Amino acid sequence: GPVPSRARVYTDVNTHRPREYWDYESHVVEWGNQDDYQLVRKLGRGKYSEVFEAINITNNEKVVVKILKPVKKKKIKREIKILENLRGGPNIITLADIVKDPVSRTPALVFEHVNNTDFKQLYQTLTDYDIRFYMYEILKALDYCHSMGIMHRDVKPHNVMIDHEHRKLRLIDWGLAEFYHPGQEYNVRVASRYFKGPELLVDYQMYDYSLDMWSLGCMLASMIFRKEPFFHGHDNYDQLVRIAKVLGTEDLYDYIDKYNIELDPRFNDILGRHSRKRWERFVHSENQHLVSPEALDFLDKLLRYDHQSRLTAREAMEHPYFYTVVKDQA
Ligand SMILES: O=C(CCC(=O)NCCc1ccc(Cl)c(Cl)c1)NCCCCNc1nc2cc(C(=O)O)ccc2c2cnccc12
Repeated sequence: GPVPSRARVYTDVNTHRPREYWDYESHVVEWGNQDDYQLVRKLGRGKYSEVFEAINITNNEKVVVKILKPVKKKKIKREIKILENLRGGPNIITLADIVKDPVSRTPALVFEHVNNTDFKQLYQTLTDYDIRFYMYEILKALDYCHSMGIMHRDVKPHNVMIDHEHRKLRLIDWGLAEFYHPGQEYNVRVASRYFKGPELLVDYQMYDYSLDMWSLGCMLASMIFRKEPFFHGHDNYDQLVRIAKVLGTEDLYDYIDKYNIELDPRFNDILGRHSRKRWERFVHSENQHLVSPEALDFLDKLLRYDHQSRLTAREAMEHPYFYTVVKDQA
């Protein structure tokens, strides 16, 4: 069978916690009344949720209401308990209330509101400093939740709020987040295609926090090269082909052989033979102003087949790419 794997940081933090910290299936939820909040308008819809701007009528504060589409009650307790465990952590969205509509009885989460910016205008004026500043802020949120025994598993642009007038960032949607336990085998059908780590695409199930750091590397690559998404695959299998055409196929096959992964019979005939590309091949006149040796060095250290050899959140925050943003934060 497959060769085991353990996270090389924060490996046992959940085992040293009280059982109730991670045993979310027995978390008792106190359901308030959604009639404390008046919905203003729809902000988005997903597989697992519809999200609304709303007003807290008690104090007129703008707020956000996520009405959960019908999932296993388990998964709702999971998201609540993760949100409750991370409350007050750096750049993690704050859960404000837990309610049920009194007529429909369906469960919903109330979150803090973030005054987002025109992202269309943001990505057309992005500076090199902006990318380094907000990458750093996302890393603060990942290192914290990782240190708290929790993988986000759905890191992607849609899940980063930014109030640029206030340089304020929040990591949202913890509905796929999960507790890390050494030796546990997780569902690979998580995250969005363009950000899925190779471990998800080859059905390696004993993955860990390092899955988030792949996803972060996909974000980095699309920003600095102005190509979104960076790996644009038609399906899950063509997703690994897109990656193979860049990271190369020697390395992917060492990865398979190292963890003794049984590769799908579909993949043999489509992965081919491909050289590892030099990152220069994705630089051009319209994106060079965001590319630098340190940027590329940091990106290359995030996008590794082998989850174990990618940078940890904390290692990432010590990379030279962030030297000037760390300085200015003092
Ligand atoms: O607008 C976007 C595009 C997000 C985007 O492109 N960002 C910039 C990426 C980026 C750019 C530059 C850099 Cl340099 C980097 Cl690194 C990254 N997506 C949101 C649509 C859904 C509805 N929005 C709200 N959903 C919530 C969901 C929850 C939850 O489920 O927990 C909690 C709270 C909220 C919430 C709170 N306040 C306001 C709105 C919402």
